[PDB]
Amino acid sequence: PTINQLVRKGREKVRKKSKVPALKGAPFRRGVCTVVRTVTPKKPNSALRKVAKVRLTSGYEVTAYIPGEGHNLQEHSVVLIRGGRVKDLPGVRYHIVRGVYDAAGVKDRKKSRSKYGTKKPK
Amino acid sequence: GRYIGPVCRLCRREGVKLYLKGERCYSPKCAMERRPYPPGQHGQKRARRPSDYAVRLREKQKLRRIYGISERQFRNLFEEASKKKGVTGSVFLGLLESRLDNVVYRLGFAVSRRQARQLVRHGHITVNGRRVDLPSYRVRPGDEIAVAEKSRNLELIRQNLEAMKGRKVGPWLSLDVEGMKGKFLRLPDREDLALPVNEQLVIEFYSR
Amino acid sequence: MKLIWSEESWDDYLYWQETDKRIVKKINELIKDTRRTPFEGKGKPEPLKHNLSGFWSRRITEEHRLVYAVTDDSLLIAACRYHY
Amino acid sequence: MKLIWSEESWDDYLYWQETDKRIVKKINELIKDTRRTPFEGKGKPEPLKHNLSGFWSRRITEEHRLVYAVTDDSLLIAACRYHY
RNA sequence: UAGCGCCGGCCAACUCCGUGCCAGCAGCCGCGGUAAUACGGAGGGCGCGAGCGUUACCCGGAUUCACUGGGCGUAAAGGGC
RNA sequence: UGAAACUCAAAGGAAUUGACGGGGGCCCGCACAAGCGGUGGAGCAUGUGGUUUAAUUCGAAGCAACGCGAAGAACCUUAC
RNA sequence: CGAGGGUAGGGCCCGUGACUGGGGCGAAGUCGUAACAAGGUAGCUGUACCGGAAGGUGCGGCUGGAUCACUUUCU
Ligand code: SF4
Ligand SMILES: [Mg+2]
Ligand SMILES: [Mg+2]
Ligand SMILES: [Mg+2]
Ligand SMILES: [Mg+2]
Ligand SMILES: [Mg+2]
Ligand SMILES: [Mg+2]
Ligand SMILES: [Mg+2]
Ligand SMILES: [Mg+2]
Ligand SMILES: [Mg+2]
Ligand SMILES: [Mg+2]
Ligand SMILES: [Mg+2]
Ligand SMILES: [Mg+2]
Ligand SMILES: [Mg+2]
Ligand SMILES: [Mg+2]
Ligand SMILES: [Mg+2]
Ligand SMILES: [Mg+2]
Ligand SMILES: [Mg+2]
Ligand SMILES: [Mg+2]
Ligand SMILES: [Mg+2]
Ligand SMILES: [Mg+2]
Ligand SMILES: [Mg+2]
Ligand SMILES: [Mg+2]
Ligand SMILES: [Mg+2]
Ligand SMILES: [Mg+2]
Ligand SMILES: [Mg+2]
Ligand SMILES: [Mg+2]
Ligand SMILES: [Mg+2]
Ligand SMILES: [Mg+2]
Ligand SMILES: [Mg+2]
Ligand SMILES: [Mg+2]
Ligand SMILES: [Mg+2]
Ligand SMILES: [Mg+2]
Ligand SMILES: [Mg+2]
Ligand SMILES: [Mg+2]
Repeated sequence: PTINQLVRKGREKVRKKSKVPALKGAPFRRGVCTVVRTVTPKKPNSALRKVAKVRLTSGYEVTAYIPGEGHNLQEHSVVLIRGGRVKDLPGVRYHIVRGVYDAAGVKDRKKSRSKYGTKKPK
Repeated sequence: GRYIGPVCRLCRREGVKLYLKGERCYSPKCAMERRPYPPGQHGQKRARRPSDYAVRLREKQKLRRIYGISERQFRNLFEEASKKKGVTGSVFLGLLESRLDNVVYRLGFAVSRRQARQLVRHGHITVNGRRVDLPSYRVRPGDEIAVAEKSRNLELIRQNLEAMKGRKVGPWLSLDVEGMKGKFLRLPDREDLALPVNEQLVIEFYSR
Repeated sequence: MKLIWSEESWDDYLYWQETDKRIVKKINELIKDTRRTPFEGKGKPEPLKHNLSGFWSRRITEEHRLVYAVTDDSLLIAACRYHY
Repeated sequence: MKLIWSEESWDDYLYWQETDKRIVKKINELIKDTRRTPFEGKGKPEPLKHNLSGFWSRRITEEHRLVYAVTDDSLLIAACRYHY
């Protein structure tokens, strides 16, 4: 465009959106589980991914994925959200963090121990 | 800080000798002279042509593991050299050779750079009359570096200095073997310092 | 949730017997899945087309499927060995 | 014809499926025996009375029996591992 | 005192066994239905080290709001005149 | 004039090879047309589907499976 | 003069919310054949009416239409 147009109009900024609406960019948020459930994924694959509906401190109610094998989640469990979507599961933009709250870690895991919250055995 | 553990995995890994043990590095029981193929049970299998980043990383790790230094100290010295006037690669090598643990190895007080680091860490080395305990001292030109008088019996350094006479020290260094003291005259040059590396690849690596 | 089998389904079930028990265990896995989740779960639940209208099919293998139907408190199984 | 398993009828079947396959083979043979003829065959076909009227019971072992019934061109099976 | 992440490509490091479109991994592309370098351990290797990974946010790469440095027939874009 | 939430790993332009056309032009083969017998009717032989049997061993599936593996099943052959 | 309060009226925002309207992702569900080849009546477009639905038709426009000039579903 002409320089005079840039003088009048100017250039619009991009104004990026927030992928995670966890109350002004808080990294993690304490929440309580309401419904624990297994959910069928999208259709390039098939499994029984563990999903927990969590109502948290900001009054929001959102779903969350539970990584690892097995859990100890109930319909009344204080958990900590992590953030990070999962492709095969629509509506799930978050992750749960195993290791510190009512949600326990992973029993018998030795490779990636810092992830999934498992201590050093022996 | 210092990388501990096995050291022959390194000369075997980069495929070029690094001499990080000293007396054994001239013996026929040398790792490379015995087994030059890399370790880790996949050494006998042929190597696929590495990527450019792989070549840069291998030369960087090669040069870093020559002196046995941490990566955080390495990059800080690199950025100190580049943002300085002069050709960044040679002055980077000059700053790396100006290390205290390096110059005591270059003066031949020790046989290995790690042995040199252990010697300067125990206060067995002094500069201009004052004792120093750290291997990361920036040696300036004209510094009178010596071994402490209180640690002058020291059977190990006596046998090292005993085998030191007859050998020739580098051109930027001078040494009074009987008085057990060296002098750091000038900053080294790439021609004065033969290393099996290509510093330009390191410059290319950190410029990513 | 009573089980209902056909003649060809059972004959093919016996065909699965004495040949390879892994397919048999996969069948039992699908049975308990459908007892828990009839229209969801593993095996990719999918209905059928023009001739087979009113039933459902699950992926046993990459080559074999399972045909079934569910009435209230009833589960009918047919064709455990065929290719659609 | 049609075959029918009850909800409790599969637990003992899976129990025998992971312990001893020979018993399972005798079970399939007696089901084939009932498949060839309704009121006759192996396992001393005898009916039951008032509490289980209309149902019969066959022998697999003397310690375990089979409760069944035949109608609507179908075969109903109640239990296979207990006396009754 | 030594630990942490990773080893399909991007991106450096490979094998066996276990598993069997299950359990699962995953930033993107996408792996898993019996030989899986991707799941889970083991061995081995790579990176860094009293740190190592993750989440969130900012800038970069993004020349993707282009003053340096973009375009408008057919991709979005010439206003009906 | 003119959005957002949510969702996708694409949507799109031109062009190449091929396939397709109830598109065209050109051209073959018992592909039609012209002609001679023939199947499908009947009785029987053989093979197959189905049903039954304890078993009717198994495979083969439109052209290109069905007087096919069988250029030799009374037991043998034979695996039921 | 004046913080503030009250009555009446006007406007705006937030939350809940009976009753609704459409949308987007998933399932080889059902009914169709709209469109891609002259998609089997060439297609597209503005408008108007009609229709379970895609869509049919009228009026006008475009070529981003073809080729030399009965009707026939779906996988
Ligand atoms: S020569 Fe010395 S430093 Fe080199 S591999 Fe052998 S022992 Fe190690
Ligand atoms: Mg410079
Ligand atoms: Mg830079
Ligand atoms: Mg690699
Ligand atoms: Mg992993
Ligand atoms: Mg990420
Ligand atoms: Mg193998
Ligand atoms: Mg395997
Ligand atoms: Mg495979
Ligand atoms: Mg990986
Ligand atoms: Mg693995
Ligand atoms: Mg960025
Ligand atoms: Mg910019
Ligand atoms: Mg510009
Ligand atoms: Mg552009
Ligand atoms: Mg267009
Ligand atoms: Mg356009
Ligand atoms: Mg115009
Ligand atoms: Mg085109
Ligand atoms: Mg062509
Ligand atoms: Mg003919
Ligand atoms: Mg003719
Ligand atoms: Mg004749
Ligand atoms: Mg005739
Ligand atoms: Mg005939
Ligand atoms: Mg015989
Ligand atoms: Mg007032
Ligand atoms: Mg039309
Ligand atoms: Mg019109
Ligand atoms: Mg209407
Ligand atoms: Mg309508
Ligand atoms: Mg009309
Ligand atoms: Mg018209
Ligand atoms: Mg066209
Ligand atoms: Mg014309």
